[PDB]
Amino acid sequence: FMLSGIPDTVFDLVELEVLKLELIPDVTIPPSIAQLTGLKELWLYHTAAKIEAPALAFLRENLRALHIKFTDIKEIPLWIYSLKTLEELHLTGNLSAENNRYIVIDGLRELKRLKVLRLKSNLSKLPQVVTDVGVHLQKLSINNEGTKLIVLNSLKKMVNLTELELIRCDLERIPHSIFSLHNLQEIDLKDNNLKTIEEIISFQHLHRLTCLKLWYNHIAYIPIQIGNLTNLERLYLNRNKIEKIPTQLFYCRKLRYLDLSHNNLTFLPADIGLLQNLQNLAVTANRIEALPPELFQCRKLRALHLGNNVLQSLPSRVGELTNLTQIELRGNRLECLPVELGECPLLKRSGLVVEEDLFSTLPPEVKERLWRADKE
Amino acid sequence: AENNRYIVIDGLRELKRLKVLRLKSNLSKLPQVVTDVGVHLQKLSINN
Amino acid sequence: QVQLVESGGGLVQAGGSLRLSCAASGFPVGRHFMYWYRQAPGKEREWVAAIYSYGEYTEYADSVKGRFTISRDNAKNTVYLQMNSLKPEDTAVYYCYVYVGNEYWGQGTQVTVS
Repeated sequence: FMLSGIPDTVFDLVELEVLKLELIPDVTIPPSIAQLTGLKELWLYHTAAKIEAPALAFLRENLRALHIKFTDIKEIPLWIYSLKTLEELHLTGNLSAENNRYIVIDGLRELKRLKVLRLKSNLSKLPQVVTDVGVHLQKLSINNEGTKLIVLNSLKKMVNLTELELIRCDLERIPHSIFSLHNLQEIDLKDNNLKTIEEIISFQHLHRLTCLKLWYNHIAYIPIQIGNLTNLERLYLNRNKIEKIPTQLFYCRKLRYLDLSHNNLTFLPADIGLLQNLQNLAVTANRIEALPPELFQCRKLRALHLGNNVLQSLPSRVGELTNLTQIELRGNRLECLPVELGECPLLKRSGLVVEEDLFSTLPPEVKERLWRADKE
Repeated sequence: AENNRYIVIDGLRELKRLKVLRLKSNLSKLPQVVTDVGVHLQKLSINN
Repeated sequence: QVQLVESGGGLVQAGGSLRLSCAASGFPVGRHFMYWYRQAPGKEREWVAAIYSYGEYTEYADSVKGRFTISRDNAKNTVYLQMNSLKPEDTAVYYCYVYVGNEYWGQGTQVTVS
């Protein structure tokens, strides 16, 4: 970070695979970079490096990840377009320009081997070269830093894509083109100001959709139609305006990750225990009063986040869960700790989060056993 | 300010991820920029 | 005041067509997503079709996709569901569903296939 140039001793290793050069002016890529052949990741932050023919030939076959964070258009080296075996790319910097839009990325076409492309470049609209390179992509990440992103039938043409992330694209409403991507398996739309997500009724067109991410939005209510997505295992809808949970949502018995923290929840439906594969529960910062009995049906509940909740008493069924690996209780108005929590074989002191002045309320035998299990 | 009050802070509309806001300026009127940007604010504090 | 009423149910032969009309009063049908579900005896209620609020995008149950047709007329604030190529496997009572602040299930119309 912030050196005069490339030291010549850094070529002393063969165990290197990630190189990160940031704010290091006028670094010329020597042929001596051949001293490390297994290197596959390279970070060039705020530095357009000058390259040599042996170095370019070496990089044309033995590089996989290139990170380009640029304060200027000229800070992007041109020669990076010549590489053929690249598979991970990252372009950070506001390349959006008037009447020369997405022209700095014209050499992206030759990256046939590419599978991963991440974009944090304040792109107001979807670039055409992105559509060109989406014929064979496996992961596309777009981050506009809250800028409104417009597609208008330009994202459905990436049939081979397997992961889609449109973070802070300010869509405010799901575009239909995403439903055309039948190969798409996991979708992330974090912080896009979503208020009505009934478009999930089209999600049945995705037969391998097992994870959905629509968190950090203004979603008021969860449509019951999400019960049609039985495949889902991880569902993320926390940081929203949800006060009630539809019962039909609990038709997806495959659900394993259910995080709904920072919401207006007050009751946990009796159907929450219908999901045997439920492994992670997170309702932190809510108004939950008590744990429903069915919530203990999931014996493999390996995570439990109950913090900042108004629970009055801890149910005694918690000891019936033996796969409990971690649970946080800090921030709750509990009179005393039930001893059943102490009978979990997988539980540890570090796994448990609770106030010491109440943690001492447990009998000394249970506390000593917990400390011993924490030690080794 | 006079005839340009609550105009120098009109850039507050650009901070989309702004949540908290505390103002201690002996004001008499709610800024229009703050009025528009408060749709996503979680806490607004004023100490006139 | 949000009221969903179903009309057009009854008995119909296999391979025929039937019109199910869902009428709404309290809310406009132009800006609201509408849903049609069905329930058969010995089986929990099953979703059939859904219609959007923008773009006239319509989805249907894969078992009956292409067999039924859902449309809406905003002038009468109604949803028309035309069922074609009927078979005994879809003998069920069909309900109109919406969520406007709260859930709203319609009266429903039982269609039997002979």
